[PDB]
This record gives sequence, structure tokens and C-alpha cells, in this order.
Amino acid sequence: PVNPKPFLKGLVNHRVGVKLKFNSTEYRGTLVSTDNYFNLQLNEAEEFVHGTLGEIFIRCNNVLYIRE
Amino acid sequence: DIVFVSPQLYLSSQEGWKSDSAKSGFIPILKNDLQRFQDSLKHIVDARN
Amino acid sequence: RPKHELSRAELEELEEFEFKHGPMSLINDAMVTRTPVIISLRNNHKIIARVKAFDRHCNMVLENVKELWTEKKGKNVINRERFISKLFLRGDSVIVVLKTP
Amino acid sequence: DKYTALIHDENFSTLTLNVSRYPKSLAYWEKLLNYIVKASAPICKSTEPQLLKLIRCTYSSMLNEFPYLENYYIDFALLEYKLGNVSMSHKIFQRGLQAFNQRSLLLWTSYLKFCNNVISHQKQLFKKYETAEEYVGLHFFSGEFWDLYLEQISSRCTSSKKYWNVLRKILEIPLHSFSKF
Amino acid sequence: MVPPINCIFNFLQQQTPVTIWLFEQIGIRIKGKIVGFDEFMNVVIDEAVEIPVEKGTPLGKILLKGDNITLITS
Amino acid sequence: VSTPELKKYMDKKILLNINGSRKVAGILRGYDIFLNVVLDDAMEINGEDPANNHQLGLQTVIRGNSIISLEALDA
Amino acid sequence: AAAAAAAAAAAAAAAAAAAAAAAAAAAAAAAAAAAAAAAAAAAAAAAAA
Amino acid sequence: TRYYCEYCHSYLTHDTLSVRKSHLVGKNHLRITADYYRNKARDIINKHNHKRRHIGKRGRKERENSSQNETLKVTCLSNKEKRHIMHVKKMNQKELAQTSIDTLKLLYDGSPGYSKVFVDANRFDIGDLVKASKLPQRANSRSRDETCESNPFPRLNNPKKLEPPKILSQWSNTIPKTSIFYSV
Amino acid sequence: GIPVKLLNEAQGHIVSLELTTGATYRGKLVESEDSMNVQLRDVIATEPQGAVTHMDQIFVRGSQIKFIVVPDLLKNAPLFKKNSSRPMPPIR
Amino acid sequence: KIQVAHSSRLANLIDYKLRVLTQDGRVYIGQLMAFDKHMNLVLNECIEERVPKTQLDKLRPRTLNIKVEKRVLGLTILRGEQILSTVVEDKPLLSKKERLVRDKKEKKQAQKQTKLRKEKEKKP
Amino acid sequence: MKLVNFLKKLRNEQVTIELKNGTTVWGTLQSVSPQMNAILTDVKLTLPQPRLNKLNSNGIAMASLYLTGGQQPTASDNIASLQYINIRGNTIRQIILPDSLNLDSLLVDQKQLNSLRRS
RNA sequence: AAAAAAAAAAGGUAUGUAUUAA
RNA sequence: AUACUUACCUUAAGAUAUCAGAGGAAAGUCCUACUGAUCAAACAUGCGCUUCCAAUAGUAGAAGGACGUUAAGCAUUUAUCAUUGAACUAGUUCAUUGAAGUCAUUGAUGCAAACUCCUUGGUCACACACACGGCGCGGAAGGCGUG
Ligand SMILES: [Zn+2]
Repeated sequence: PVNPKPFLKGLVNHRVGVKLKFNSTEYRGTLVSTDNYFNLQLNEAEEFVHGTLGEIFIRCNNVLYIRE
Repeated sequence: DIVFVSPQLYLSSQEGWKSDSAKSGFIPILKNDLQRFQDSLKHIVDARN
Repeated sequence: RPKHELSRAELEELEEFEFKHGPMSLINDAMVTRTPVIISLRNNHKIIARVKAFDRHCNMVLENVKELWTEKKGKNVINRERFISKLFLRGDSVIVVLKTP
Repeated sequence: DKYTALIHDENFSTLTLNVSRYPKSLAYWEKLLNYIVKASAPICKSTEPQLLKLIRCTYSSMLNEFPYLENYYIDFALLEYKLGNVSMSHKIFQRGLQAFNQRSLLLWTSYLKFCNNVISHQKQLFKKYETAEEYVGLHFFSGEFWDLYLEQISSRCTSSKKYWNVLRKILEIPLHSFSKF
Repeated sequence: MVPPINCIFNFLQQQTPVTIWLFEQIGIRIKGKIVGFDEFMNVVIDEAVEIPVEKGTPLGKILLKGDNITLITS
Repeated sequence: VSTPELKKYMDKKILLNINGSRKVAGILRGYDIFLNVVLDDAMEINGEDPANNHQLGLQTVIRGNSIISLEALDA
Repeated sequence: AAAAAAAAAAAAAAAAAAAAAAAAAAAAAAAAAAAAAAAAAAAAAAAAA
Repeated sequence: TRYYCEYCHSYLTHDTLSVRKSHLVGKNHLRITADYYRNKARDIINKHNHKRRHIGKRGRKERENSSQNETLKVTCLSNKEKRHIMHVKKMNQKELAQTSIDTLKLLYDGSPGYSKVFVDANRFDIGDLVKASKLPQRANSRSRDETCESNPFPRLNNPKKLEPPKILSQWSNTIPKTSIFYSV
Repeated sequence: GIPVKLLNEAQGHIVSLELTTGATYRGKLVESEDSMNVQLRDVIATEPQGAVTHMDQIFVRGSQIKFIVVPDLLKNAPLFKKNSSRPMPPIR
Repeated sequence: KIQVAHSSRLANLIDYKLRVLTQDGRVYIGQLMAFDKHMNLVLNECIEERVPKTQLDKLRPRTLNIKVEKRVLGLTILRGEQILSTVVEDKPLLSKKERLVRDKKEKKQAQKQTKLRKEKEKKP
Repeated sequence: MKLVNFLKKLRNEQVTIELKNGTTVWGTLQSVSPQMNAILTDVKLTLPQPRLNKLNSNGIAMASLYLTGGQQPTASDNIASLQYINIRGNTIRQIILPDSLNLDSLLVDQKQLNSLRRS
């Protein structure tokens, strides 16, 4: 019976992919922290749409879904 | 379910007095009553014979 | 805990925490350390710049902005660059913001 | 369902067989119709299409046997309008006006009354009234028709030229109510 | 009356599988087992697969945002 | 803040247009302040009435954001 | 009585509203009968004196 | 908050959909508001345009051409007269507002479909609405099913002959004095 | 605000709608809320491409409304009085 | 043409004929009367002007004459979500002095109403 | 903190408000509402030309630009000049402020200090 | 050596019933 | 307007320019028709400040419109899908069955002109005066400045 917010609290500092709603782009990286709006911070992220990205901030409105 | 009948075309001996599809002048009647319907007109035909 | 219960100062401590410890701490640490950031908008072109200020809504004030936008028609591409000294960016357009090494 | 519950009823078989035995009575047609309507009474878009097909074919087959019934072309038009398709309403108004050779006062008045609501494009709307005028305009009771048409100018037209233009023509017609104009 | 989020809670505990349509722009529909939800109608789906619009790839336990939700259908 | 007033609509078969293109018909069950509407015996209407129409599920819920207009075909 | 109260009131509460109305009318009739009995007793008390 | 109803000018405290809906439907509020728009509507007809006058210098030509033209007499009624004639004219406009000649409905009264069209309660387009338009009727027919089988012969001492066409009161002396034929 | 209060003042009168989808719903306004979502009675509908139909009852979401056309005689309605004098509110 | 006050906000301007731009590329021209927090405003006599898809090619860069199809809709209430920008077309039928006059007379009449109501309630 | 309170101190400055349409507005700036509603005075607002061998520009922004009444007939390119445009807040994308003003003086918010000075 | 009780309805809108004149 | 009966319901919070200095009840707060600076509003008041405000020495003209006519103007482009049978080239016509089907084809799109009609203005005063680009009285709309 897990809800979304404890699900993000359980996914901290685990490898998580996040699919944005636009190009079917997903950022694969270790989650750092989340806001109350589910803003995302990531370390060692990689952009799949192939690249490697050091640190990332993702705004809440553009994400489609979050997976592990 | 329902048959479409033209007592004018029937009493005039013409062929198409009935059809399954809806046409301009026909009257919808129950299919089982169709035979019954013929009975109701026979005396009229009997008067013309 | 919902926001309507808290008092006027508890919201100030909450925003101070969210900026200091939270996702937007990526931007905050970028403002203090003078590290240039890359920003992708939803308009599909990307500014390489330096953050003088930021805010809750993510709208932020920038200095030495360099905008990069490409366009293609029938698979004919051209890359265009546009330089700006100082800028104010409304935060609803942005999607991803990364902190350069 | 309601359809099959209507078929197996005895009244539908009796009324129907009476109609098909006695076509030109118009008493059995109107009972058959008034009954099959009342069986359908929630006649809105929810009722199943078999029943609507039967009642519709009943109207259209009655109006063919009696090409002059004005209130039945109107009534069947209004059934099609409550049912949600105005194109079928237009078409069967055209059908009724054609049965009368384009001159009947009630079908033109009750038609244009319908036409005010469902038709934009002021020009075409007025072309309907100019077509009605050259046909039924001189009818002795046609004044109420003109009362519509004048009513439609003063609301639509900013110029007021056309109101003087038309009302000047109404002055010369020997209607039942001339004095109103 | 059956409030809608009550019905969703009846999707959580009854363990019925659901197909869920997204916005018309994305072009994929998700299906899985709705586990729990928030006030914003963003839901966690266990054993979810993304079908383009039946060869879709399986996702996982995935949090899906409520902004893109159109239908939740059993 | 205020609950939308559908109170006369519920339990009546209703057609409502999802986004721009789609039109869903079903018997309204419940609703909320965001106009999220849950209904049963849902059917997705299309050009060919018997043919392209396909049922959705025993219970379907709709996000109020995708609701445009709601018409009841019923009393 | 049904046509008068059916317009404004919802149809689902029309039944229980109708039953409550009939019950109220019956109670009114009962009160009338009791008043009549009291009147008879008063008449008898006036006749005895 | 509080909902101030400016038509009635009376406050209602802590606005709620129920209480506000009850007040707006209320009979008193109804009369007050309806009368309010009756006044605000009668004003635009009552108000005189009073458009501004722009007077130019008359030229030497048209003063000479207009001097040879004789001066016309003007008529001006007394105050007591003009008050009465304004009353009469206004009451005549109010009459032309409400006329709405229905004679077609009187012609078809015995038609076979008269009950489905002109009764307007039992119609299709307007039929269902009239039911919800019926007042709450707080305290204190012509069914559609009719057929031609009733009143088979429209004339058996039943009908009144058609009402004569009206005439203007002003010009009523214009009428031909005598009829051509002898009516009973 | 005044714009919504004018929509509440238009109840029971024929109004026109434009939804942001492009359609046009003209008919009589039964209900309206402060969320601008209204329900209309006996309304004629114009699809975005012009096809016109008729429906007895409709409910529309206020977020999808673009403009609403209201009977003109509401222009001089008391909502638009700038300097107005209210009495004292009752004490509760 | 018309010079708007160098500092004038949406509240300063009433009864001016405005020109309103929406997200869809159509314009509503008319007198503003009210507005709101989220900037949905009420126009008195307004006409929506539209550039057809067929005339649009005429606006692309090369005296241009555009046929702008427009329809008249009186006393509307716009929605703040759709509004994009607002421009001033004309100035009101009345001058500033005259509007001061009618404002003062309206206020005096309003006070007279409160007195006539208070003393009609008090004695009876 | 609300960074919009910064824009309210930028009053009476030359600015470009670059909107979501791609439309750009050069003008003198007046009071900015708390919702970022930006009201300007003497403005020249235009659309950029994507070159790319005739790539059709925004079709909605051309219509919205001709419908301001400020586009003059003899303009060869696509521009309009007008006085007093009022812009809704959610339409703004970027704002390019002049190079001359210093941020260190304007970026100090008095409420931020006031909270710290009082504690 | 220590000690002991409390003070109160509010007022808005709507519906029905009765009263306020030859 | 008063009395009685029944129904529907009740308080988002806070604040009223900012900055600085001096004083009263080491830290902070509150306060001073206290002192300065800046800002804002109202009211006055000025600028050789800017723009605009129509013929009568004539039957005109400027701005804006017509949801006006010519006008079936001229030039273009459009009028449903599925199933079965017959003929047919190797797609076409006719008949039947089903589905939906804004009206229009005198339409819709583009092009242009002529005519007619509506609303608006100081239709003010002095002047019919050979100059190198003013300094009549007002009204409308602004900008700037002082109090
Ligand atoms: Zn009231």
C-alpha cells in the first residue's frame, strides 16, 4: 500500500530513470533529493532518447513517470 | 421482426406489395400477422373475382 | 505536513530548507560558486549562462547568457547563436538545468 | 427492453393491422402513431434506435398517404429536432413545402421560426424570407408572417433602410390585419 | 454516489489490473496494478507495461504523474 | 472549494467529450471538486456506431482536466 | 397530489415524501375524531347538570 | 464573506450556494429585480438623445434664395394638451408592443394535429422545458392523444365566424358608409 | 469579481458560448458557479467545422470556456455602478 | 492617434474602447467596463476580428490590404486564461471633467439614497 | 522570496519582453504587477525571421501582430509600433534588461534583510 | 499550619399563516 | 411594517510607503500630527512645451462605419462511405441493402470599383491680408516642473 511520496523517500540515492513527456527522453541516474512538488535532483545522470551528465535538476511539470 | 406492406400494390395484383426494407408508402406490420393480414383482404379480392 | 497549518515564520524556515537542502540546492550551489549552468527551455533551445539570482518558481536572473538554437526544414539544419549580457528568465519555460564541472 | 415489450403487446398488433386493412381512414393512422409515441415517451437520444426507426418510418409513411397535413410535417420536424439532428428537420420541412407546391402559410411560418435559431449567415436567412415572400406573401392572413420578417430586420439590420423598404410594401397588401402595420 | 478517488481506492485494494490512457500527444497507454495514490491523482503502478498506439516493453514499479492522466480503466 | 453540481445528472446515461477528439458515453456514478467523473459501462463512441465502438471497463474514472463539455442523453 | 408535488421535488424522494404526507393526513383525521369525542363528552356534561 | 444583493439592497451573511440560490429565486427579490430592469429599460426610450448642434454661417446665396420663400406657421400645443397627448401616444406604443397577431392559431383550431403543435406544452422542442418552467406552486388542458375521430363535422352550430379585421381609430371615418349586401 | 457576478446575473437568459476547442453553444443558461463552469438548457451547438446540432441539456467546464455572450440589457445593471452606497452590514 | 497617460493601469482605464489579443490570434475591440484579479474583463459592444487562413499569406514579408472577417457580439465576458495583451483604441465618449461631474452627482445621489432609506426605516 | 519584486525596481528602463509566441517587444517599462503583468509605453514589437530558405514564421503571431492596429501598411518586414501595450504575465518567456544597471544594488531584497535583522 | 462555587442569546435569507382603510 | 410556523446557513490570516538618524518604554520589539531623504495620491498652478479641434467667397470635405446596394458583379474550386448483383476495360456505368449526412452552389474563395446611407467635430473670433517659416479666445488629449 505504498503511496507516491514514501515511494520517492524509498528511492532516494538509488538508480532511477525518469521519462519526460516530450521526446520520450529518459534521464537515468542516482536520485539526490526531491521537493514537495517532486522536483528532482540527480547525480551521474545519462540522457537516453547516449550521453553522460554530471549533475541534473529536473522541474516537476516536464516529467512523465519515475521508475527504478 | 417486422414486414412492410402495401395493400394498394397487393390488391392491384402487383408484385412488390411487401419488402423487408423501409419504402415510402408501406405500413409496418408484425411478420407473424402478415399471413393474418392476407386473410383480412381476401374477401375484397373475392368480390373482384 | 500541509502548508496551510504552518505560521508565517515556519514558511520562511521551510523555504530556507528547500533552497539549502533540496533539489534547487543544485542552483544555489551554482550561484555561490560562480559555476556556469546549462538550461534547456521547452521552446527547444538552450542557454549557457551564469546565475545571479533564482527563485521558488525557478525564474532566475542571469549574467553573460549565451543562447543556442538550431532549426531544420526538410532536414536542412542551421545552428544559430545569440549573445546576451544580462537576462531575466521566467521559470515555467525551463525543463532541465545542469551544473557544469 | 422497451422495443420488444412494445412488439409483443396486443394493442400494437391490433392498431397496426387496422391501419394496414384501412389505409385511408387516417383515424387508425393517428391512433397507431399516438400510441407508438406514448410507448417511447422518454423520446430523447437515449431510446434505442430500432424504436426510433419504427416511429420515424410511421410518420414518413403516414405523410405519404395524406400529402396535406401541416401540423404533422411540423410535428415530425420537431421530433427530429428534439432528437438532435437539424438536417433531417430541414429536409422534411422542404418535403412538406414541396407537397403544397411551396405555398402554405403554416409551413412557411413554422419553418422560418425554426430557421431563425438554427441558421447563421444573415444573408441566406433572409433569402429564405425572400423565397417565402414571393410565394405566400399575399395570403390574406400572412400578416403574422410579415411580423416575423419585420421582427428579423430590426434585430439584424443596423441600417434601417430595409425596414422602410419592406414595411412600404406591406402597406399596399390587402391583409387581414393591415392596421397593425 | 461513488466518489471517483474512492473508486480508485477500490482499484488499490481489490488488486484489479487497469489500463490507463495518457494525453493524446504522447501516444502510449500504460497498464498495471495500481498500488497507491496521492491527492493529485498521481499513482504508483506495479508491474506496468507501456503499449504504443502489444509488443510494448515491461516497465516495473513506476510512479506516474497525475498531470498526464486521462482515463483509468479496468 | 465548491463542488460542481451534477446532482441531477448522476445515474443517467451521459455522453462527454474527452480532449478534442474522443467522446465517451457511460452511466455517471460519482464526481468530485475537480470534476473527476467516475462512470460505469463506458463505451468509446466513433464514426461507425455499432462497429468502431468498443467498451472500456466495468468502472472508469476520468480526470476533470480532460473534460470539455458534458451532455446527458436522458431525462 | 402527485402532479402538484412532483415538479419541484426530486423523483427519488417523491415516494417517501408521499408516504409521509399520507401519514400526516391520517394523523389529522385522528385529531379531528378526538376533538369530536371531546365535544360529545362536553355535551353530555352540559346535559347532566 | 457576505453576499450583498444590490437589487434588494439587503445583505445576506456568509454566502452559500443554497442560501444564495434561495434568495435569487425568492419572490420578493424577483419583483424587485424585474421592476429594476423595467425602469432601466424604460429609461433608454425615455431619455432624449439631445445631440449637439453645429451651426455654420449661412451663405449669402441661400439667404437670398430662402428669403423669397415664405415663412411657414408652426403649431404648439398647450401644456395641458401636450401632457395628455404624450400619455396617449405612450399608451399606444405599449399597445403595439403587446399585439402579436395569433389568428393562425384560431384558424387551425379543429385541425387533426392542432394538439401537437399549437398547444406548445406537449410539443417536442419547447415541450419538455415548460414542465421545468412551471412555478414552484407553493400553496393554495388539451392532451396530445386527440384524434380526428372527435369533432368529425367541424360545423354543427359550434364555430364562431371569423372576427372582422380591425381599423384605425383615427381614420375610422374613412370606412365606406354602407355595405354592398344585407347581412342579418 | 464583477465579471463572474455578471455571469450569475445572466441566469435564466439566452447566452452564447465559445469553447477553446472552437465550438459554439448558444442556449439558455440554467446554472453557473464561481468556477465559471455553467450548465445550459435547450441549446443549439455548432461544431468547430460548422456542423450544427441540438441538445436539451449541457454542462461545460469553465476552464474550457473562451468568451460568453450575455444579453445586452445587463450592461446598465447595478454591478457597474462605481460610486454606490451600501447600508451597514448586520451584526452576527 | 491616441495618447494614453504615460502611467495608466487597467484600473485607471475604464470605458475606453480597447483592443484585446487572445492566444488564438483573434481580437475583441470594445469598451472595457470591469476586470478581475486574474484579468478576465467585460467588454460592452465588441467585435471579434479574424485574419482568415487565406489572407494570412499576405502578411508574410516581401501597401497591404487585409480582409479581416469579423463578427459582432455585444456585452461579453472574456476569460483571463485566453487573454494575451491589451492595447488602447479610442478614448471615452465623455471627457475627464465631465466624468468628474457625473461622478460627483452620482455620489451625492447615492448619499441621498442612504438618508431617504434610513429615515424611511427609522420612524415607521 | 518573490523575484518578481526585482522587476518592480526596473521601472523606467528600456527592455525587451520576449514572449512565448516568439514576439519580441522593445519598450520603456512601467509598473510590473505581482503576477508579472508588464505594462510598457512606447513599444516596437516584432517577430524574428527564421531564414532557413523561407521557413514559415508563427502563423498566430502574424495575425495577432496585424490585429494590434499598430502595424503600418508600408513596413517591408514584420513589425509594429504602438504606445501603451499591456502584457499578461504568463505570456512572458525571457526579459532582456539593459547592460548599464548594476544587479548588486537591485538584487538586494528588503524583506530578506528585514527577516534576518529582526531575528 | 492550610481551605472551598458563576455571570449570556446571537442575528441573515426564503416559504406559509394573521393583522395594518370606504 | 409587525407576530407565529417551516426550511437554508454562519468569521482564510495579516497589513496600509520605504530608508536613515535622534529620543522614551547588550538584545530585539513598539512608539514619537519628532528630524531628514526617497516614493505615492489628491489638489492647485505654470511653462513662446507637443498634437488635434470641418465649406459658406460655398452645394463641399475629414475620421469612422454599413451585421448596405449594384450583385446570380468578374475570376476560380467544390458536393458523401461501405456490401451484393449485371455489363465493362484488365478502373467505369446501373440496380438493390446498411451507416452517418449544418444550411447553402443565387453558395464558398480570391479581385476590384461605383453608388447610397449612418455617427462624429469650435462647422468659434479676427481676417482675404506677398512670406523665410507664430507668439487671438477657448475645448480635447498628453509630457515636463514648482507649491
Ligand atoms: Zn435580493
